[PDB]
Amino acid sequence: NALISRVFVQPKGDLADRLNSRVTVVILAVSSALLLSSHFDPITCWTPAQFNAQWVNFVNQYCFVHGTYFVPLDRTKVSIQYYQWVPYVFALQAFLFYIPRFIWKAMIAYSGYDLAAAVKYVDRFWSENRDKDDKFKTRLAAFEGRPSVYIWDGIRLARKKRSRNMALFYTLSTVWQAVNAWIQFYILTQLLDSSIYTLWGPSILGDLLQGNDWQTTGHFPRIVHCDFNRTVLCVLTLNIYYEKLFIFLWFWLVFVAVVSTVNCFKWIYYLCNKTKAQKTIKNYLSTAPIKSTISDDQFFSALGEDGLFIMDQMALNLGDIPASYLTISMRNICQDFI
Amino acid sequence: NALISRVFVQPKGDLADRLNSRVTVVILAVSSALLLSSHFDPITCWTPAQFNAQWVNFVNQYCFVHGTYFVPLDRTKVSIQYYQWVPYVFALQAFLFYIPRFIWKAMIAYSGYDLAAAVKYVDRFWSENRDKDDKFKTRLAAFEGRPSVYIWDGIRLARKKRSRNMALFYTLSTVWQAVNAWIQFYILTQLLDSSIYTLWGPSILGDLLQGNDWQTTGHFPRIVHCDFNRTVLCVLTLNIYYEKLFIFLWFWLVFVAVVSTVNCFKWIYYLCNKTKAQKTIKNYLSTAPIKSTISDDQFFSALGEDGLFIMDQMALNLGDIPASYLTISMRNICQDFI
Amino acid sequence: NALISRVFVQPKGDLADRLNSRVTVVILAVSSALLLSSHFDPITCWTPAQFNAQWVNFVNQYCFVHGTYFVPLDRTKVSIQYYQWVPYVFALQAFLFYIPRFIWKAMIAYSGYDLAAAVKYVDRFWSENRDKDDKFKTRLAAFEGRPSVYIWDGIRLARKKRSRNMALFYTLSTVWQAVNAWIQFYILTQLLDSSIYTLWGPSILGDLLQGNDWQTTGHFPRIVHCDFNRTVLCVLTLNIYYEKLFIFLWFWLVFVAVVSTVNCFKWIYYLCNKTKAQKTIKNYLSTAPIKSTISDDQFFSALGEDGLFIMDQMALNLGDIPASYLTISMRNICQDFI
Amino acid sequence: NALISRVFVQPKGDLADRLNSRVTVVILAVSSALLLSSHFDPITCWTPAQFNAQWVNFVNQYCFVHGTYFVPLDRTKVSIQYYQWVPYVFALQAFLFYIPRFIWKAMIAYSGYDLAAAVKYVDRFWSENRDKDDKFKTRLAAFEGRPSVYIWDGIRLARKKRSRNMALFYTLSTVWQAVNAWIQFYILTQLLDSSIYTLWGPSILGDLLQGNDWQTTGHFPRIVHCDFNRTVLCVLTLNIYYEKLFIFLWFWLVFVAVVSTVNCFKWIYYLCNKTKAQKTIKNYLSTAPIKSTISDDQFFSALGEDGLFIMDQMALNLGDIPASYLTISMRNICQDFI
Amino acid sequence: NALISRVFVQPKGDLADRLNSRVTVVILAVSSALLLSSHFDPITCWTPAQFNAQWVNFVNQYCFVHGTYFVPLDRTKVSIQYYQWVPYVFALQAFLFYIPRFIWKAMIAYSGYDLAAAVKYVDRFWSENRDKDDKFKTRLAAFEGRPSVYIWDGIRLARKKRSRNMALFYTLSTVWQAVNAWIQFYILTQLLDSSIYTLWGPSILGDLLQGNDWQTTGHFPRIVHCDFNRTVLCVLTLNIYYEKLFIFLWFWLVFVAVVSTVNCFKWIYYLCNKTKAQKTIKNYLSTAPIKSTISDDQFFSALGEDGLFIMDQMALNLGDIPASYLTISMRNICQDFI
Amino acid sequence: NALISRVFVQPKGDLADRLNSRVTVVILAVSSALLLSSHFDPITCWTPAQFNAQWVNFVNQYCFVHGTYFVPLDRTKVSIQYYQWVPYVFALQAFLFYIPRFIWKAMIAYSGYDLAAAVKYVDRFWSENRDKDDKFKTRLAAFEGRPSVYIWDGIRLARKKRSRNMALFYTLSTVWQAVNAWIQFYILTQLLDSSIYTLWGPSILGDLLQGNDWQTTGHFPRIVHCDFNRTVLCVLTLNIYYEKLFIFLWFWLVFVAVVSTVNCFKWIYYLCNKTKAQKTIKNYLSTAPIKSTISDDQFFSALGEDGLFIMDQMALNLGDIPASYLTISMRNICQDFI
Repeated sequence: NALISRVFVQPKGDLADRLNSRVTVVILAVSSALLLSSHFDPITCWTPAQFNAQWVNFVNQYCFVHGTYFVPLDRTKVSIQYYQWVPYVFALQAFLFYIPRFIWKAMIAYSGYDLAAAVKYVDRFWSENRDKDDKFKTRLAAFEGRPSVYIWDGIRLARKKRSRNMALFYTLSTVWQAVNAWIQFYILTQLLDSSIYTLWGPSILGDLLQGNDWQTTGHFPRIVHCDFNRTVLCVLTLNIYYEKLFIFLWFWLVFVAVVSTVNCFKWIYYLCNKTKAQKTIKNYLSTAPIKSTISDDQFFSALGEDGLFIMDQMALNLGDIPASYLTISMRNICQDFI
Repeated sequence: NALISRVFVQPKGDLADRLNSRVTVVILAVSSALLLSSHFDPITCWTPAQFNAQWVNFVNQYCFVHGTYFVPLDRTKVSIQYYQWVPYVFALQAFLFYIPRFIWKAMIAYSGYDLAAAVKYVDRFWSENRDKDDKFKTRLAAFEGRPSVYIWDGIRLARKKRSRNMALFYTLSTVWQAVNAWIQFYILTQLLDSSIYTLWGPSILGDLLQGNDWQTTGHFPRIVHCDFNRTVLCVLTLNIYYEKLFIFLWFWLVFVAVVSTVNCFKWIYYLCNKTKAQKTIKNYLSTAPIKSTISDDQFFSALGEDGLFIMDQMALNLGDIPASYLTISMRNICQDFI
Repeated sequence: NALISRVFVQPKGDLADRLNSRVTVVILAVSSALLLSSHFDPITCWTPAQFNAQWVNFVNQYCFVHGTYFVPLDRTKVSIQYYQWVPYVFALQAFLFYIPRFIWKAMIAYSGYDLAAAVKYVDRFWSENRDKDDKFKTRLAAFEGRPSVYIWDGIRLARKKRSRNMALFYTLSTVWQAVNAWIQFYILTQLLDSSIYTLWGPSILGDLLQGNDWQTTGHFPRIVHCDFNRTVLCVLTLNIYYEKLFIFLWFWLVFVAVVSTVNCFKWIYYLCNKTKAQKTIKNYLSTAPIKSTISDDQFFSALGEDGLFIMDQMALNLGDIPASYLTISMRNICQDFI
Repeated sequence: NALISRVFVQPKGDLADRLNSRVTVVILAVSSALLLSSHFDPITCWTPAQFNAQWVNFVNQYCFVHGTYFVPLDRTKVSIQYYQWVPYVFALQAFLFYIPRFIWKAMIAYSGYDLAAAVKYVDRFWSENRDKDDKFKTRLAAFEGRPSVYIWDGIRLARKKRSRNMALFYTLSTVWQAVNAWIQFYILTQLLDSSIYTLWGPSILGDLLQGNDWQTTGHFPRIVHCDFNRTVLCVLTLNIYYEKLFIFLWFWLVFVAVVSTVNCFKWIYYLCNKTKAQKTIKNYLSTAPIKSTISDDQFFSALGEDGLFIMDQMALNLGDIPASYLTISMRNICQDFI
Repeated sequence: NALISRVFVQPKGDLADRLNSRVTVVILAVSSALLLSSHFDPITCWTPAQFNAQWVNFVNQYCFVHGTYFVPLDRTKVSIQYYQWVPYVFALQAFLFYIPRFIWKAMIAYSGYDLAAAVKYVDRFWSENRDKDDKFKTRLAAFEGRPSVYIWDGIRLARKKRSRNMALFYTLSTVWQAVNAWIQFYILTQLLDSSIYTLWGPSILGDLLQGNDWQTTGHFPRIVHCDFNRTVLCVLTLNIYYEKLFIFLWFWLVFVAVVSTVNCFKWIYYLCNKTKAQKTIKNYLSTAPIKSTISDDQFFSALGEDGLFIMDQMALNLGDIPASYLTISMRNICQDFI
Repeated sequence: NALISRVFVQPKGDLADRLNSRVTVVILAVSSALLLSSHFDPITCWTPAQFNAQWVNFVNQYCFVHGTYFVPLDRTKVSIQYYQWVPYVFALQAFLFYIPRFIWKAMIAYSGYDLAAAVKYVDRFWSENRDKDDKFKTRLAAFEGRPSVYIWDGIRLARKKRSRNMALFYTLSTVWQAVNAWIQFYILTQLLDSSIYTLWGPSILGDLLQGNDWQTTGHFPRIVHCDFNRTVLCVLTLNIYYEKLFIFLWFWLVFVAVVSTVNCFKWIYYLCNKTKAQKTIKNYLSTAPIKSTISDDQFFSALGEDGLFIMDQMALNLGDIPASYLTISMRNICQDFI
């Protein structure tokens, strides 16, 4: 519960359902650690001649490492062996699922504007004096003094260092996310042999919901024979788990794809439109009863390079009410800039 | 006790008996984790020829994975095999029971008004200065200053973002809840074979309360034979649990349905009536001895879009006394809005 | 989790992806501790004559310590023995990966200016009064009083003790880092025999993705024979792990090289250019609206010996916003020095 | 992790790489505790007649305690027995490595001036009011009042008790350190027999990097015979560790010697020169812009007996910046002494 | 680690290397608890007739409790039996080593002046206001007010109760310490038989460093025969420890003697001289620049009965600087006494 | 370590070496719990016919519960059986050793003056404001106000309730203590048979220090025969402990007697003399330089009934300095009483 906490609870990225990669890592790591641990008896074999308890402890290993085969109980083309495949390809899947978070962190470090620190700053500020009755009716000026100047200084200091298209870097991160999810699903498809039957939810379920476990479908057995060179049959207790999770995992994996690529398009149409991207800010700026000097045009031209993305991240992490105040205050203070 | 706490105690949704899904998840997960753990000897078989202690450790597995059959002790149509069925279909039931909470959270995030944060805010406010003697006779103005403005700013900021029918989203969540419960019950009905006898509380109990365990009812055995191809009988110690909980679980499961669909209708009649939906608010507004300027008509027209649902959620979570104050104060401050 | 915390979380060096050595140490130590612990049955052998359970517990050891051999199942040149090699050469790799951090710490102690203490000082200062509203509009003078004088006194006190080329010592540390990484990769290449086949990612993968496990590629077996002098075959359960991580580790190891040598060049071009090295400082000094007396020429001539490197370390560890203030203040106070 | 903490983390001696003795103690104690614990099967023997499981549990002990021998597989002069030697001589090495710290502590107690208390005092003082903004511009007078008078009173009180050559006692401690390291290395050289081959890194490695494990080099075997009086062979699983650490330890041990004797010379040239020993103090005294009354000659004649060594210890433990202040203040206050 | 802490860390007697008794207790208790615990197989015997696993579990006990004998492998005079001797005589040694601390505590309680309380009082006082800047320039008067009056009241109150020769009681305690150490060493000498060979470091080492383990020296065997009445040989795995610590312990034990008897003489010459006993006090009283009224003669005549010993204990426990202040203040206040 | 703490550390009775009963309870309880736990194999027997591993597990019990006998190896009068005796008579000894503390507590509760509460009160008072510099020069009046009035009110309130001879009750408790110790020693003497040899330190040691273990002294054997009715010998591994502690315990037990009866006489001579009982008080009252009005005669006549014993208890628990103040203050305030 400590490593899962290290990967899930302790780091704070509250992205829009992009904690699905962070939870997929946990799911696949749990699977890969619970499979090869052998439920601490994967396979047990029987040769009806004699058993000095030292034949069995060896022939088990032999039929495990050396491939087995299967025949319908009534031709040996079905040579089932995917035990050197799965319990490690799953860990590899977990690692390739975690990669894009590292890519995005490194990319934001290259962009030159530490976003996580700014989010945490506005967060502990909004949680520090949300309860001060005295500093609540001066709420606008309150947000004007302390944090707004900080965010603005960060903007000034980043604008001169490779930070005018941070949204471009982010949308590249998310398109990488989507392509990664599709590649993981495709690899899962060809996991068994890519020449013997390939698995996927609907077909295997529909077959399984007609009473076709293995005695009539052949594929996916649980009683397999292994030869011996100088035939012995045995029960393969592990297959009773694999399919009973492949049918699950497959479905779930598809879900991730469907929830990532869509999240890609929302983050590309944005980069294409640039006239409805400013809709949330233009909405926030219609709540202050001051309307003093600045028009939203010059405000955006002084802000619209990167400030839009940072304001979106603020509105996504902190909520909305503690973001409208921030943006209206940043409009108030943006006097001596443009 | 840590994961059950993660799922039950730590997140705070105090909905009206909709913690029944949150407790059903725990019940079914405990069942599915205690079954396949094998009470850490599911089945033990006996072939009265010889026992080198290496026949038994294998024939157990063989008769477990390969289906068995049963005959009344006096024809082989009863081929009992539901061990690849239950201990995983239960975990799947648990997951589909947990889904609707995720649906509702995502839906409220799409609606554009973080309700949980608002509830927690009014909660820690009402628990902060419930004990301040000085700020208790100024109770009305107290609720007027700090939290009422917050809730109202949230309303203003959400009204311009896809939030005018939050009650519609919520009633869709609850109708999904009801349909989900009925589907889980139906799946439980067809769990054994859907062609061999199907189970349900009253019949199996009435049969069990006449002395019809298996020696005369046939179905649900505990001493079954398994063949062997190149017959051996054995005791099936697991069946002594399954029915002894199916009779229970079934009943309990029905309960959930009966307590969810009714909770659906209460949350649909509401959406249909819109003249008794305002009854709690109209009742609260008959306790302040001020009756200053606003009539309940204009107050509702400025509020009745979403404010009704949020006030109901407040009255449901925080109690009632710390909600009448909130609503009377929100009426007091609603001067410069409509 | 305590020793990994001692090596990773507790000491605070936040260098630019030079925590890759600090994480490689953990990876290789985990590998070397999980291999020789024998997954607490590396090899199990079978001599089809008799087994009093005291032949096996000895012949295992004999075939383990004494080298085995392998033949394709259809000449004995393949004498596989790398069990006295790997699980200790990995620990040695971990130690040689950790060395450069020790080299750099000793080198900075010889240079005569404790950098870690200065970083921690500016850190706890910037985290002490980042929240003081009163001492935030006096931010420039705030950084002028307390920490700037400290950093400047350190500069004065080090300038007279073998500290004018601290950047030279650091770039020597990083070139040692790069050469070390390349040497570790090269040693990994020749790990098996350097006369029998040598391993490397692309070839072994491409062979493994055509169905060439060992039955047709010969090398990397899992069923090997061992002789006996006064032949017995056996299964080598350990090989099913080694390759399944060598293919991984190899790749990862290459990554380190590619991410270290590049980090070397960035830290050499710097030492060669000395006109774009001053780019970050010249950028920071274009944000204060004072422009009082000092030109960047004399400022650098009073600072450019070591101050550049220390300012870079500050900007790298603390972020950027709490570094522009530091450097602009150090320019403000640098009146009575040159 | 508690005893290692007692010996390493809890006592605070931060000497210049003389924590190498403190870490060598840990290394050798870990080795000596992990060897004789038998990796909780050092040796297992085989007599191909019969095995009632009570011959083996005894003949193991017999061939372990009674010496074995070895012959190249093709004369009995190689009688390998170093199991009564190593796992205890290592603990003895650890103890003799720890001795010099005890010698130095007792010697400083005999000198009559508790140095550790003075260091801890200036440390908690410099860490108490390093953050007081008010008591930072009065920094010189601050160090003048509280701690400087303490150090000076200690000097006065020790000068009349066998403390005028504390540096002599310290350099004797360090020359003992060096001689001890060389003696430990020499003992390690003659550890096997001093008549049979003696081990040392380069030769044994160069032989091991040509494929000369034992089948052709004879020495260092792993399959040895033991006789029996009223021959049985056996595998010696322990040798697969010994060399695989002797090659390591040897190297590391040499390192200590090379890093101690050099540290001796730096601490003897000092005692010989007495004109560059005062270089750090003469450097510190060129940073205060006061230059009031005292010349460095009379200051040293009032201080140069022991104060030099104590100032060096301060500069070594606390850093440098909190030592220049101390020494300049001690010069300021040294008015009414000489 | 709790009982060792109870005996070592928790009680605070910081005597001059008289913590050697306190650490010897721990050493010998660890030895006596690790020996008779049998390394949780002391002796294992072999009778080459038959082994039903119930002969061995009994003949072991028989040859253990009943004495064995030894013959050089080529007369039975060497009847080795010291297993009923050592692992309990060691615990007895530990107890007799701890006794003198109890003697000294009881003796100081009979003397009528609780010294430990006075030491702890001056300790927590000197550690309370060592950091008060305000109460540091008034240091002399500070020590004059609070603690000096306490120590003086204790002196007054003890002088009338059997306390004028507390130093005599203490030197009796230390001479008992020395005699006890010599008696423990002598008992260790005669531990084996006092008629068969007696052990002592130099001879047994010099013999062991010539290759004389037992095959040629006879004494100290590890393969011994035991008879049986109505001969069976066996390996004595315990002897491989005993000598390998006797050689150590012996040496260490001698050390204690050499460090205790010398500590006796320093504490007797004192009691004999009474003119250099006052040297530390006469030295302390040459550091105050007041020299007001009292000469050291009358001061001693008012103090020199017991105050000398208490001042020595203070200077030994608390250090020296917080003792010179105490004694100079006690001279200042000693006006209205003599 | 929790029950030993409950009996030793947590309750605070610091009587003059009457913590010897409190530590004897622990010693004897540890012995009685470590004996009958069988060092978790007390006796193991051998019948040289056959051993199906089910004869031994029963004949052990038979020869254990049924008495054995012993013959010198060369008449059966020595029928050794004290295993139903010791490991429970020791626990009974522990209980009878603890009784007198209960007797004394009940007796002080019957006397009508809670002494423990008064001691704890003066203790936390003297430890509360021992460090208040301000309330230290007013020390006499300080003790006059708060605690002295409390002790005096307790005296007043007890004098009218069966409390004029509390010293008589206490000396009865201590004479019971002494008689109890002598009875425990006597019972230990007759522990074996009272007709067969009785044990006591000097004789058994002197015999054991001449080489008379059992082969020539007969008594105290370790190899005993047991008959069988429808002879088998066996080793009695438990005797190797019993004597090896009886020789110890005996000695220690004598010590308690010698240290208790003497403590009885000191507490009887007191009750007989009543003119040197007042010596400590008359000594304390010669330290205040006031000598105002009261003579020690009338003071004692107003106090000497019970106050003497309570003052002694104070001086014994709290030390002496915080008792002279108490008694001089109680003399000061004793104006309006007699």
